[PDB]
Amino acid sequence: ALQTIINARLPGEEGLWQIHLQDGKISAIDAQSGVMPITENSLDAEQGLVIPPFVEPHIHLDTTQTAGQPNWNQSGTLFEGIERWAERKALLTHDDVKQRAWQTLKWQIANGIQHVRTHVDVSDATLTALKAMLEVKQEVAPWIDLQIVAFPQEGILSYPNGEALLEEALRLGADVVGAIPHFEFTREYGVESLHKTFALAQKYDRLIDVHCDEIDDEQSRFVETVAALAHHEGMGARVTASHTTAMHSYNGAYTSRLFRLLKMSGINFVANPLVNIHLQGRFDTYPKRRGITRVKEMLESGINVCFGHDGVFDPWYPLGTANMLQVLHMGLHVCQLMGYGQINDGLNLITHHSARTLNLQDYGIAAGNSANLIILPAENGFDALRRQVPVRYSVRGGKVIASTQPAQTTVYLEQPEAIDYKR
Amino acid sequence: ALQTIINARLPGEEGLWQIHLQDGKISAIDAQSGVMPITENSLDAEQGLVIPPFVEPHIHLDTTQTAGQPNWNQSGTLFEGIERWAERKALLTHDDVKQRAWQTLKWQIANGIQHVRTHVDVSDATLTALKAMLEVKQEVAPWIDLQIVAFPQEGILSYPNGEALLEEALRLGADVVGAIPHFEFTREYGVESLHKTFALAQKYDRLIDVHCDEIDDEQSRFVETVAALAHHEGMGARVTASHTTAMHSYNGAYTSRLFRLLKMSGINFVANPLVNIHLQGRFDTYPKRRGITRVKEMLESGINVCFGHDGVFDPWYPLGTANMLQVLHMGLHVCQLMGYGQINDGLNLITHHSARTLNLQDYGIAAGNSANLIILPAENGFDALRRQVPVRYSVRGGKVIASTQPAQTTVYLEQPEAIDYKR
Ligand SMILES: [Fe+3]
Ligand SMILES: [Fe+3]
Ligand SMILES: [Mg+2]
Ligand SMILES: [Mg+2]
Repeated sequence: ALQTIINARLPGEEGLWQIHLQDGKISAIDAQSGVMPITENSLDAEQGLVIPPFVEPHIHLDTTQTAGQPNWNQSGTLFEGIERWAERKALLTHDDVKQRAWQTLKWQIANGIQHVRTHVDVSDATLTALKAMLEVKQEVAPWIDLQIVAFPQEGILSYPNGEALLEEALRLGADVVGAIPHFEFTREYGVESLHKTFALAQKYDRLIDVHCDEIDDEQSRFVETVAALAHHEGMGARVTASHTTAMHSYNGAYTSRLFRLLKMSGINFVANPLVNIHLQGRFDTYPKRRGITRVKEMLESGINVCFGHDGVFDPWYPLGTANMLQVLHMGLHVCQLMGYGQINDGLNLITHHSARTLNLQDYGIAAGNSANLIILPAENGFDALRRQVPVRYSVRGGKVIASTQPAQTTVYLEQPEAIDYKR
Repeated sequence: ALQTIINARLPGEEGLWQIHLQDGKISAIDAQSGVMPITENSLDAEQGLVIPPFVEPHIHLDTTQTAGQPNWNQSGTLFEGIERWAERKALLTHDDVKQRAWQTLKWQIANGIQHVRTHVDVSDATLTALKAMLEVKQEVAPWIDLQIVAFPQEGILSYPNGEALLEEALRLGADVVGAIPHFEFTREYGVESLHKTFALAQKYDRLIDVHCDEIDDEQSRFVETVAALAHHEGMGARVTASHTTAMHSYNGAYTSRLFRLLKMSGINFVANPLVNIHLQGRFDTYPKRRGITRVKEMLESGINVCFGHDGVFDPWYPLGTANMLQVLHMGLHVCQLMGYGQINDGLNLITHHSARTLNLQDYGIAAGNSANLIILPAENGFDALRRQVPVRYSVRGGKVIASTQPAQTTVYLEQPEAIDYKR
């Protein structure tokens, strides 16, 4: 079994490092003064970057892989997506959900993602997708720690037996309580739904992840209730507000007042760049707003924010290969986090910040932690992002669970020349 | 030498096709009723997509590869970019320009780009970068047909001897006359600069490519003069308006009136998604506009529009690997061209539409044309875009000038499994 990871670069650290492994855990981390020779039981990072696993804090594995079945969304609109999904009703079965979820999960494993939080629609009396996902969670456990959010897609108070179904999902094992206040019939139902969500989270000792203010409505401010209730219960770490795209449209004065509460509350924020740029701003003509939450300001204020892919190859987001560096690339551009350091530190948005969002207790390259880490064939975060590098090796429990042999490009000039896109 | 390309898929066509080659040209194109066997002198597209070469209609090879030299742009702003570039003055020499231009050109060759239009700053009495680029043009000719735009970066009327230098650049061989009306001191200088630009283009029989209205100013309407002068001279095909980001902020009534002229004029438009999303909207707080020109509406109106990378690894755009599918990916998202067909037809924005913009006379998979084509290991444009596939083979004059052996990804579950990110 692997005993050491050598010649590793670490974000924010100078030089090369050696990571000693023992019994599936990291036993020690020592600096090197030069390049170490490879040997049996040693995985050579070859001066590449070693980081804890990529994390997917927000994805919908119950709808993934269905784009084009039976028809494609030609307009690319949310409205048509709903219609196209409805046309696939007959195919939505236990086995179908498991098959599609597993397909995307395999892409995630290949992409060095070892932690995934999937929302699952529980506005379904049969709870078909949930029962399927609970089995998938057990099956994929050796490679990915999957969290399931009981997501009341049609509302808690605005859907028949919505609250009862949400609680049933928790009784069946869902890890996180979801909500969607801006989709409830009224602002009052929205606020009330959050009180019910928090009550359930405290009753069952579960995390919370709200689809919060995902709308270009400057009056959608459910985020303040999410943060206030978290602060009141002293449970910020266990709470997440997903999307908050409405924040992109708030006036600056309210946002400034709100930020004090956001920081004090300690709650987490998830932005989903690929989907947000696609679905937001659809009611604008020109100019058209970007519609992503205030990521840059959150980072400047020390508020934990991270990036999710949200949808993969489905009616609402037709693209994706479940690649976090791709999600990061889009987020850095749309959020204008384009300074060298901002780009280089970008990896935090798809690693450490996301681990905090999932309230992970065993994450990071540190002595005592499980030997879960990935190797990127790049010098630093900037380089990894610029070249959209694959994951050379993914290690879990001290064992390699995925590897990618990089593409080899050659140009035939007066003589053949290898091209690696580095200067 | 290669005599045939077999098992090729073609955009907009059903089935597989065989492309016969002779004397460096395409002699015939025949449909296949099934898969053909490989053989000596046959390049197997393996049911991948075959298209004419990718095109880079707008890049600055004189500034490429300088990011971080001597210091990095930490804010990521245009302002700091100017300062960082100024700090590298001592390194700007003939050989330096040639070295950096060639580095990016090699990345472009590796990425199946056989046609490139580079702007070169001619607001320099020594015309250092231009003299260097003219040599590069000759040197890279076997692999890339390079067009040079004499770009008066500091203005024609607003810079000492600006007009004389612009004309000198044409007398030295620049292929295209550039301008930048919104950067001139006054609106009047802006309009006058365009009359001078058109007069020079007609005097020397050159193309025109104006950095046009690249500013979030709803009053920057130099595009109407570019189109009107083109229509008056009956030279629309030879004219291009780059950027036109101001159009993102125009009221709809003026835009509707303007579009009639744009269509009648026949001029070309270049949008630069990666840079536009980064540099535009910088004076907005929240909400923040996207700042890309009206690509979707242009396509719906039959106005030729295409995508350029603009900057690669420089003070103003720190990222990039000169990859057109990456540029396309950003453009489809920001312009909300996310319907299945819109994404699939996206390849036109980086192939045929760009060829028209460069006024290319030998481009396309058609009998009689030079055997210049590339092979993508994908089923169609949608698939190529979604998976960000590399160029498997680039063929020029019937000879392979670049090839990429795809990355190989494996996940180790109960058994090893190859992952290709296809469902
Ligand atoms: Fe979601
Ligand atoms: Fe430019
Ligand atoms: Mg959603
Ligand atoms: Mg520019």
